[PDB]
Amino acid sequence: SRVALVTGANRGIGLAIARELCRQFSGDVVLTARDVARGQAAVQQLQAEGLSPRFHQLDIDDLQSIRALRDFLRKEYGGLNVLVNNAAVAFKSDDPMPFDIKAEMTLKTNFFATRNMCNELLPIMKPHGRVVNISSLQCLRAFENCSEDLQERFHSETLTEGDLVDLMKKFVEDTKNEVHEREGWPNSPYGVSKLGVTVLSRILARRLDEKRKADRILVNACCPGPVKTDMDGKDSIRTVEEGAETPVYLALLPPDATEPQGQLVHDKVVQNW
Ligand SMILES: NC(=O)c1ccc[n+]([C@@H]2O[C@H](COP(=O)([O-])OP(=O)(O)OC[C@H]3O[C@@H](n4cnc5c(N)ncnc54)[C@H](OP(=O)(O)O)[C@@H]3O)[C@@H](O)[C@H]2O)c1
Repeated sequence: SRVALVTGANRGIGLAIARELCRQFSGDVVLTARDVARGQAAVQQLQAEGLSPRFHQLDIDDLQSIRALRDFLRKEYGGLNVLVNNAAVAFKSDDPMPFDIKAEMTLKTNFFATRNMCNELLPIMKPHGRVVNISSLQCLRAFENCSEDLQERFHSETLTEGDLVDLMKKFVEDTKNEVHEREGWPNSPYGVSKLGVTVLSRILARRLDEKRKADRILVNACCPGPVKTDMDGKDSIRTVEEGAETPVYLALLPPDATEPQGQLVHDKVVQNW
């Protein structure tokens, strides 16, 4: 009857979150991935541990994919109890691309797709459900690197979803027109995308409080914390599993909790910016 779901869950922190929900969540866990071969291999890996996740395909950049997942969840469970929006991209210099494309493709997944996930799936969230949007502490650095005018816009409690969408869209356009510095933006498309995820989280919490406060749904943004690099350049496995701690905490907040709501959370603590 109850069901939790994780996006981008075939490797990294998303896989660690899917594992921990299998251990800690009272209900089914749906591991999702855009690459079905990768997703099913991850499911088999957790099965080899003795766990029982379910699989569903999900590419958050594909609206038909989001809606197929939505339909599956309504049919099988009558909705959703826990949503962890973990899927993200960050393009390094080994993936050479012009800056305006880097900006466009980073915001496409991290912000616009995450937003589409929230809008398609929030209506099917059950009472006392939780939404966890994986952001990054880089979003703070990005905020600090905005002009004062932009900071005031992102910081304001009255900012609407539409205002936010338009600002994110503006970043991308400004990069296409080669004016993003003049316009007060920082240089990190990843940081800007995560700022968007953070602010979207505040907005979705206001919206839930407005339209359905008695459902007691909690939406928070989450920084899984600095991860540490190993000798071979990879994220060390322990710190990757440690990275699941705050997301899982936020996913499993007891039914009576009224806080954190719409907050940015790192190591179980609210980040004030
Ligand atoms: N690791 C860190 O140092 C760190 C620190 C702070 C915050 N974070 C955040 O924590 C989250 C997980 O990070 P990670 O380091 O574990 O990431 P990762 O190892 O790079 O894996 C990202 C996951 O997201 C998936 N993904 C990318 N685009 C997708 C799409 N369009 N649809 C569905 N899935 C998609 C990937 O699928 P494929 O395998 O098919 O690529 C993969 O499963 C991210 O939100 C990241 O921004 C990470």
